[PDB]
Amino acid sequence: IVLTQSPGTLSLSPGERATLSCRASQSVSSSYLAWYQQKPGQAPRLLIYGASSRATGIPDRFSGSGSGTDFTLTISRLEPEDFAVYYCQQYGSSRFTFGPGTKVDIK
Repeated sequence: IVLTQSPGTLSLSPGERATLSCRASQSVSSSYLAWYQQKPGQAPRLLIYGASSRATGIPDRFSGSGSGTDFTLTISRLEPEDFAVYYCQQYGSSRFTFGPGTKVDIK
């Protein structure tokens, strides 16, 4: 399974909504699709698992949706601490690969 992500880079202001896409080349088994946030100098932190479950402690402004091959991460109202690179990962089959990332930068 190959994951692609779009956009590549997106610059927004605090308070704006970000809509991030992840597309899988084949259906993802059981909706085992996760999303991570990586801030500079840190390991990625899990935001969403099973396509639409928020991980423990993750605020409700992050939302994951989708099934099959098309997945979306929405950040409803960006806070300054949300500017980072966001990755999807499929863990339903084969090598558990990552998408190439979407950089969400401050406008």
